[PDB]
Formats: sequence, C-alpha cells, structure tokens
Amino acid sequence: YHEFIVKREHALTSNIPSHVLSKVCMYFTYKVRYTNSSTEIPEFPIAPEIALELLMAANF
Amino acid sequence: RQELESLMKEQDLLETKLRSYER
Amino acid sequence: LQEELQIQAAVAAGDVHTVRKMLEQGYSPNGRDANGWTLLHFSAARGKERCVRVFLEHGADPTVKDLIGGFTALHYAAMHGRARIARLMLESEYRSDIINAKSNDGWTPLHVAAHYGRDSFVRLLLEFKAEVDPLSDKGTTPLQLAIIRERSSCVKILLDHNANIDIQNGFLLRYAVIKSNHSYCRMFLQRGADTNLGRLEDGQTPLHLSALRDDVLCARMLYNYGADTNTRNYEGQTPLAVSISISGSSRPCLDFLQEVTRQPRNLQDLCRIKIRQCIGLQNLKLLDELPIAKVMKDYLKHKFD
Amino acid sequence: MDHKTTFTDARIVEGIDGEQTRPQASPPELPDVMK
Repeated sequence: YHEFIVKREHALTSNIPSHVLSKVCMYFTYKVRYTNSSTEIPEFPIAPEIALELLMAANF
Repeated sequence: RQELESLMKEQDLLETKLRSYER
Repeated sequence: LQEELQIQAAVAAGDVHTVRKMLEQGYSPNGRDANGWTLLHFSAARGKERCVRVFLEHGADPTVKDLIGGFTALHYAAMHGRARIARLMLESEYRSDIINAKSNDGWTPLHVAAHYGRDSFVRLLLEFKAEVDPLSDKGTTPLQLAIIRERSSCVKILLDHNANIDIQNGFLLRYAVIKSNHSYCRMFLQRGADTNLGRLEDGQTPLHLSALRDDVLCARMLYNYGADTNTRNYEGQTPLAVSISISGSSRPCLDFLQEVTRQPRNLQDLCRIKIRQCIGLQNLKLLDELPIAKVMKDYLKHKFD
Repeated sequence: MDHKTTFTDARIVEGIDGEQTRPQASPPELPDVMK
C-alpha cells in the first residue's frame, strides 16, 4: 500500500473532492482485477451526478 | 447480408413500377 | 374523341394556350387513360409546367392514384426532379392530401425523391413539412433508399432534417460496415449514431459485422465511439468471437479486438460514454451548453480523433 | 473463491455492518442538459 490508500500496484493505474476520489480508487481495483482476465468485464457504474467531475479527475 | 438483398429488391420494384407506363 | 386527342397533343407539344382555351369551354381536366393517368400525370411526367398550373386552376384533382402502382402526379414529379411542377401542386388546396400520399407499396414522394438523389425536390418536400421518415410497406424510410443508392447529398439533407439515423436499430452503421464505406461510417458516428444496437434478426451489432469483414478501421472507429466489446449476438458470440470463427490470427483486426476486449477502457472515456448517454446522442449540441473547458468538450465530441 | 479514513481480497489481521458485493463496489445538482 476523507482519506484512503491501496496497493501501489493498484494505484499503478495513473495526496478533487471525496465523491470523485472515492471512485477514482474503485476504478484502480476494478481495472487490474479485470485487466488481461478470462471473463466478461462487468460494467463500471458511473452515476450521472458525479460523472462530469470523475471525468475531469481521470487524467488516467 | 440478406438484409441488403431485400432492400435492393424493394428499390428494384420501385424502379420497375414508376417506369412501367412505357413498358 | 377529337378533343381528348387534341388537348393531349397541346400538352405534349407544350401548347398551353390551347389547353386554357378548352378548359374555359367546359372540357374537364379530370378524365383518366387506361393506366389511370390524368392530364396532371401526363403534364408532370413530361415536364410541362405551364400546362400544370392551368389544369389546377380549373379543378384538376392531383390526388388521383394511377392503376399501375397507385402513383400520383406528384410521384412522377418526384421521379424526374420536376420541383417547379411539384411546388405548384404543393401550393394548391390539396397540399396536405398529396404531400405524404403513399403508392400501393407504401412509397411517398419523399421516398421517390430520396431514392433518385433529387436534392432540390427533397428540400422542397421538407420545405412544405413532409414527414421525414414515413414507412414503406417493408418498413423502409426515405433515408434508407437514399443510403442504398448512395445519394450522399440527400443523406446529408435528411439527417439534417432529423431523419432517424438509427432506423431499424443501427442499419446505417450496418450499411457502412457491410460496404466498408468508411466515410459513411465516420460521418454517421460524428452525427451521433448509436453503436450499441443489435439487428433484430440475428442480434449482430456494427462491431460484430466489422469483424465478419476483418475491417480494422471500422472496428476501431466503432470502439473509439463506444461500441461495447462484450455484447453478444443471438448465437452468443462477442465481436471478438466472430473473428475467431475465422481465427488464424495474424491480422490487425483481431489484434485490435483482442487488445480492447480484455483491458477495460479508460475512466476518461467511460465518463464520456455516460455523459453522452445522459445528455442523449442525438442532443449532443447541449454539450456546448456545459460548464467545462474547450479541451474537455473537444474530447467529449470526439473532435480530435 | 474470490473513520475519516478508508480494500483487499479474501481474518481482521490488519497491519495498517463469507458471513457478490465485487471490485467495482456532495455531487452537485447535475446541469440541466443531463436531467
């Protein structure tokens, strides 16, 4: 490996308000888990109200 | 695709019938 | 027997002075030949505009359908691009009875004009507020007739009058892919055609067929505008599975499809997709009215692609 | 088989509500264009 932190190999996919960073993190996990995997990639849900800000955050 | 074939059949028929008066 | 033969010749010769003479003396403009053709049918098919105007003035009914198709005089005008003759009939008291009239097989004047690539006549009909997507007896709209004769200018005009670019669940993208018309594919994408619609017979999507024809440029344009890599057809194949029914690797199309069907795409594009879905793919000028930066909106419109 | 601070796979061994809920598991008023 508000506030949060995770495996630097999860965050290899790259301290923006809480709501944004909250899911910017959930993405890093979902990415690696389903990256190069052998099953259908489920949808990464993006609520419309946080979506415009999550985009501005995603410099990916 | 057989989708196109029927569409082209329909446009064939359009042309045939418009032009039929001199046929 | 003389008078009908003589008024006919006056029309075919363009002798309009005679035609007005006979109408004043009681000759009716509303008989029919053995094909059901009236003098307005004859006048329109032969391009005799002056004859057309005076026939109307004396009660000639332009709604009459011929016995060989149920075509009106306005259909035959639509066929030969006779806009001026049509504009007379559309300015008559019968405008709303003729503007969308359907032949026996369901073709409206707009169907005929789009099929023949008559730009002016298409603008004419839309000028007098014709329905843009009437359905033929096979379900076909005018745009689709335009599409399959490749009447690009009429395609551009109908889409500009809000013809349904997604008719029959993405048939325009289907057409572009089937023919490998990449110009068409790009133009329909920049205009907002939905990439995630399956045909109702075999559930195939544009990305599915962009794999049946190993066309990597089509596959890429579709994915770049947000085609879903794991949608499955009616036989359960994803788009990449389709390219595997030919397998044998060694081709940029499956190489590209492999690279996109495993790695989930960026969160920047996943937010582009939901925002554009939320705002509505045919309402994407509402993005100019948004609180973002040019660069951000440029990315939103796929401008620099 | 698979406070003001806040995951991992799977034991509360934690060197910092199986007992489907998945790696994927104020925002202001959305502008009127996205309503």
